[PDB]
Amino acid sequence: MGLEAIIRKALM
Amino acid sequence: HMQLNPESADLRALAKHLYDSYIKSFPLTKAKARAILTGKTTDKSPFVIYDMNSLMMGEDKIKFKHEQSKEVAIRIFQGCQFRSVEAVQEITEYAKSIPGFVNLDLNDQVTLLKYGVHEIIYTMLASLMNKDGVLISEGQGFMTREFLKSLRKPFGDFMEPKFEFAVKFNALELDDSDLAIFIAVIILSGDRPGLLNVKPIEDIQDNLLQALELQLKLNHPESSQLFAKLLQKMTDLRQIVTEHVQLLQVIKKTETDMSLHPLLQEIY
Ligand SMILES: Cc1c(C)n(Cc2ccc(Cl)c(O[C@@H](C)C(=O)O)c2)c2ccc(C(=O)N[C@@H](C)c3ccc(C(C)(C)C)cc3)cc12
Repeated sequence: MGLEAIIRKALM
Repeated sequence: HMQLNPESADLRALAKHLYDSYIKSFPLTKAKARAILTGKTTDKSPFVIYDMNSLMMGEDKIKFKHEQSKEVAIRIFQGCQFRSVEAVQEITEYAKSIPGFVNLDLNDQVTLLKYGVHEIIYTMLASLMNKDGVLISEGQGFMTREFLKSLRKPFGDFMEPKFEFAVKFNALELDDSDLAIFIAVIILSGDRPGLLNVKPIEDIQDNLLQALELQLKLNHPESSQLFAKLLQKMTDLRQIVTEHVQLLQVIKKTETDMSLHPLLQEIY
């Protein structure tokens, strides 16, 4: 959830 | 009959590419960590936390990356979580460099990293460990295994499975060139739940597996089945993870909620 938002931002 | 042919040279180029990217993404390498731990570096000798009095001195005078909780066990655990959130960012940066990875479906990139970061955290943590303890604050401190074990329940057993993993894993004597390919293999795992398109992931993994195998053959003349042993570790690692998860739920049930990392507080 947060884990996923952390990752999406990092990939962007 | 191994030959140095075009296909093998491309797998060596792939391995170097990964190595270079791993060096960029992860400031504290295994080579740099082993030099500190063995007293073969000219860099600053880390402060050692081996009991409560040294913890207090360490947090005070030295200032370690760990309204703060009054209890030491919770400050330590929260520090580990915070650092792991930063580790996710480092691991994501590394994943972007794996050839093919960013051409995958974005939802699959996400899912690969979501299920792989805990395994890679524990793999790379072993680089910072010896039989006595673990490097902390990017190598500026060292916290003993026995001090960690002495924390009150439920925190006393939190690092023990990682140390147990590390003793055996470090006995394989992998270097950073080996580890860069290994962690790429773990990320490109086609069996993660909820993946949309498995074959392109498997195709990247197959090439990474080829590169790992060759790396291990060339770099470990005295362990002819090290490749197989490393694949066996990936099978293992899932257990540190399955058991961290159980531990967390005990923690979140029975302890005060602790602070959210700033990045999350910002995300919401
Ligand atoms: C990355 C890392 C380091 C460098 N150590 C050593 C260490 C020892 C003692 C102190 Cl005090 C310490 O202190 C910090 C401040 C520092 O010195 O760097 C650092 C760890 C120990 C445990 C875990 C872990 O078990 N991590 C769990 C808790 C998790 C795993 C994955 C996630 C997400 C994927 C959901 C993000 C969240 C939590 C991770 C680490």
